[PDB]
Amino acid sequence: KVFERCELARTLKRLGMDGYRGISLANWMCLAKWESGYNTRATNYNAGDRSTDYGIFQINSRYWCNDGKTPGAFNACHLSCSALLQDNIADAVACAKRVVRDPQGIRAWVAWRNRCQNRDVRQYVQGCGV
Repeated sequence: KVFERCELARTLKRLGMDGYRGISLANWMCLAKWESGYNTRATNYNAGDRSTDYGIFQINSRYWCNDGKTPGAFNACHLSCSALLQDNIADAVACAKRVVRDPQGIRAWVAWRNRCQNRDVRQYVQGCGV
């Protein structure tokens, strides 16, 4: 599914993402925007290290989900990477929360540092009623 901006903002809020571990909804929106264009079936194989990024937040298989084909990987979210390719983002949200419980927080995603960190992200949630 390709979410529309405000539709996604409310979906995330409903799933408890607003201010989760101090991360505003606008930040999560900026992440999803740059990671996948709000696309849940988005995928990216990393030929360099044999891992694959999955879903709306482009979560990596080396440490977060199991796809069975990434060498010496871990499954911190205890989910099949397939769960991150669903139209329903509940599982992706649970995993995204798992990611930020670690030291780096929202900084785990380099795209966030590149396109959201120290930026004006107010625009991502404006007019959405969140």
